[PDB]
Amino acid sequence: MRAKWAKKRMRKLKRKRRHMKARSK
Amino acid sequence: GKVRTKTIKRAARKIVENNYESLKPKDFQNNKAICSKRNVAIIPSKRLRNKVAGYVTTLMNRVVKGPVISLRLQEEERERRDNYAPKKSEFDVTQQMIDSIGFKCMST
RNA sequence: GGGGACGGGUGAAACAGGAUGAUCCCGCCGAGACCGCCGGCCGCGCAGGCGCCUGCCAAGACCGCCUCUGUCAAUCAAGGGCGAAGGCCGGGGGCUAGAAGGCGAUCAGACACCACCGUAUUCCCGGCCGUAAACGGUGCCGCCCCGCGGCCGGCGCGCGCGUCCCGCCGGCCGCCCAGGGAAACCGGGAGGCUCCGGGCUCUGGGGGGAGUAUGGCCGCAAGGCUGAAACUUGAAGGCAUUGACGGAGGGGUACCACCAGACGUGGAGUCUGCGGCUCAAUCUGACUCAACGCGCGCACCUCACCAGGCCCGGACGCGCGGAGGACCGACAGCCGGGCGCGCUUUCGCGAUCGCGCGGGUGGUGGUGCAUGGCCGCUCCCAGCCCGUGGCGCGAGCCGUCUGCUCCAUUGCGACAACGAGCGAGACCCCGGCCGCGGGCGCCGCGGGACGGCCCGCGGCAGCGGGAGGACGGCGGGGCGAUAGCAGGUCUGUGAUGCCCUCAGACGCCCUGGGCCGCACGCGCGCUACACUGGCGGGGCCAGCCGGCGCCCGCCAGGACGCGCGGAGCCCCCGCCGUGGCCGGGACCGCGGGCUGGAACGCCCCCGCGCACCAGGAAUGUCUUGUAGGCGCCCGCCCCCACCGCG
Repeated sequence: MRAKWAKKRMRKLKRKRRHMKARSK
Repeated sequence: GKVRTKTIKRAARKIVENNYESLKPKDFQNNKAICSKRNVAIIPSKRLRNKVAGYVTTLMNRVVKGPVISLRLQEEERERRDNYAPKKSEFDVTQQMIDSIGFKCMST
């Protein structure tokens, strides 16, 4: 399910991006 | 694999229809002479003639055994039935449906 | 408690379980899930959803109604509630299944699928989450709406009367005429709509970027809801049609497929072709089937290639030069395989021309990706199409068949098709049997054989046997559809586009070598690997279609003459006696000969005596006069074949 797997990669990047934002908050 | 082709079958069927009288049921050899007759058909080559006559033998045996190419020799009987009128007519000779119309057949 | 070696598992396996007695059987208990078969074009519900028993508690649509009320209605931002699963957070509980996690096979890897074990979870209770292909991918209320069927509930009419018949209302459905649509299909609407307007909410505006960034809110989180732009790009998409394809299904079918076999190759020497390479030159073209003893035998020639040379075979036409000469050879000596090739030299020629040009002319030079022609291949295929009509907006369908038989679109009985074709058949050559004619030579025309007959089983088409009959159901071949292929040949072609070469020619000759050079890998063949064999004698049997005598010589060969001729295998007797031997014949040392201008070709004799003692992984060919064994003919041929046509 490439659409499903693509939204899982987006969700992973969005988790890492929000976490990195928090380190520099 | 000896399946008589339409070319052999079409010619053979016409020959029985044209001259059912000339042909005989168990005789390929008589049929070959009738088929080879200059008047009956012009078959170029020996093989086609030999085969067409073989097909007439089977077809002739079949059209003598039963009406299996129309047979005028048998059409008269069919025509006799076509003109046949039973002398006593079976059908010339729900109950209240006639009473309903107004004229009562089998009144009462 | 029993009884005694496995058990699990799988596509096969393997791991974990077995004498601490498993699996298996029987009783017994505990624990938690879960409602089987009935169970659905059944139903209920606002969706999500909903199935054990006995209750208990509030509901809900529908129907029936001369019950009450009198517009109290509809659709809906914000706002509220509900919301499968998975997840979460507190409490339980805990069988099973089971993300993670671990193992065991597989595979190049497998860490994935399949097995085995197993945590979260699944189950309950209180919260949170707020999402699903949450779909019927179709908002809701309203009207009209064409018939035909089923099913569920309520009610009514009628009659024998039964859970009958016929309705009505509300649902749940199927098929459709109209209509609609780009179609697939909707038709209880996706109809009544380019002749477009009942009401009301929601969303969309080419494809990505991107549901991302950022801001807000919401959440315990996971995340939800809202939500860009810069920038990139000429397409993305829908539904149908035709082909190609499938590890999709259903028929078939073929030793170019397999059964059951055979005879093999690949392994060894050799022989031919190819790759690689070496080269002055090794002319090349062709690379799965469908390149590779192929493009019909390389002393020279061929011949395209090299190392050197010769000359015009620049025609015919315009201007110009030219009879004592335009053109055009030559003794000797030289130089040089050689050439009056050049030269020194002095001797001719005889208009047959020179010189430039306008233009030829040839070229086995290229490109078969400019081509004709031929030919390979799809295809040893059975398919290919037409006239009119039917169907669709069209691409396209129908005839051309999801039924049966063939070797076959071979037939048959069908069918919005109905008639035609082409291919297959038919045909034609060559047989094997029977007439007659003919005989300078067993050669000229006819028959016979048709699934005809029998016994079945069959609408049929046929088929399966049995025969009779030289002959049986396809003896063997020739021809071989349509649509194509960037298959191959310009090096067959007064085939041929176009460029190159053109007088020191890619013209044409002459010489000598090349293609046959071999560290190599491979394709087609041949001969072997012996006793089913060799070897020495003796018989002797052929077809395609073809002649010999005499003497000399070990043969090879040659001289002489002239009208004609013929295999192996096999059979009979001997020798060898399992030894690389008397298997096998490879190079080389001579020798004697042939065709030849010429070996660098072939032949024979006397030496020699190579590997191979039956070929690994792989694959090929093949069904009656068949495979194979065994020779002969013919092709290209100066000589030559292990090759091909036979």
